[PDB]
Amino acid sequence: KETKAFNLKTAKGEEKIDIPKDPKRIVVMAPTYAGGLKYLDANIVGVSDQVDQSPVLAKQFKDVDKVGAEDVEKVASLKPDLIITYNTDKNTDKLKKIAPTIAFDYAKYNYLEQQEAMGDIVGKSDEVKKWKADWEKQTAQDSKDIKAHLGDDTSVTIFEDFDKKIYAYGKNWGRGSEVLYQAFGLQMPKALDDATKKEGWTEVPKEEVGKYAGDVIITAKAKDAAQPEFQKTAMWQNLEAVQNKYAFNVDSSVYWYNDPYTLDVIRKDLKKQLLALPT
Ligand SMILES: [Cl-]
Ligand SMILES: [Cl-]
Ligand SMILES: [Cl-]
Ligand SMILES: [Cl-]
Ligand SMILES: [Cl-]
Ligand SMILES: [Cl-]
Ligand SMILES: [Cl-]
Ligand SMILES: [Cl-]
Repeated sequence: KETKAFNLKTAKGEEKIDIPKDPKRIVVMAPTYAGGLKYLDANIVGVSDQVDQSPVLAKQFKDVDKVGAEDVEKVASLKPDLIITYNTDKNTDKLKKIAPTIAFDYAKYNYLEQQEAMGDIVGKSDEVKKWKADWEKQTAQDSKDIKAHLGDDTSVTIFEDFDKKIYAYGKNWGRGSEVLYQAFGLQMPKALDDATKKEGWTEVPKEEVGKYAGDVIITAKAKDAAQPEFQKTAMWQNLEAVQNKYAFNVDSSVYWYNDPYTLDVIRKDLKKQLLALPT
């Protein structure tokens, strides 16, 4: 079948990967890219079973075969003509034997560039252009509405409570970061910027939560989890955001991703909760 070169951004620059001109049987092992390809009605025949842990993505993949993270034999059984994964995938060499494989270095694409790459893969760059323009126009208005309510210089911090540890995020690591820092243009506290610049995110020792706190503090957590321990302390209660009642929780399983489906949901939810402040 006809091929085309997909130009993958990597540490080494650009890596040309020959893929089908029109991919007919895509297996998406990296859930980051699943929503975006689905949004573009890509020919997906297998998807990481991780999508089922997001309420947003689960409803979009009900009739697609689910694949275990290391189940190479499942991937092979689906007879893919294209495989999408992360460069962290231990099995990349095995996957390349099955089909053309794009193992994304996630951090090389911001969330809009990422969806543009999905458009390039499936030959729907026009659709992405329209989606992008609509997204920028909507979130530009959202930004004005939110900054008018809270203040133009409003900063925000995203914590995630996960497996009894605390994480904080840079501007493009999901958990609402793309919407908050890029689309809405809210500020990131300097200390948090510095702590997340190199890797895009960081674990936060529990004693250091206050060092990274901004005007607004958003905690991503599981709906079925009890209150995080770090929200109980005197340190927490004395944060200006917490005193101003500018602190709220969001559903981490909804907020993990940065695909167009997740983006629509989190844009709406974040705008609602920000405009409802103070709590
Ligand atoms: Cl062909
Ligand atoms: Cl090439
Ligand atoms: Cl070739
Ligand atoms: Cl073709
Ligand atoms: Cl730290
Ligand atoms: Cl700790
Ligand atoms: Cl400790
Ligand atoms: Cl320290």
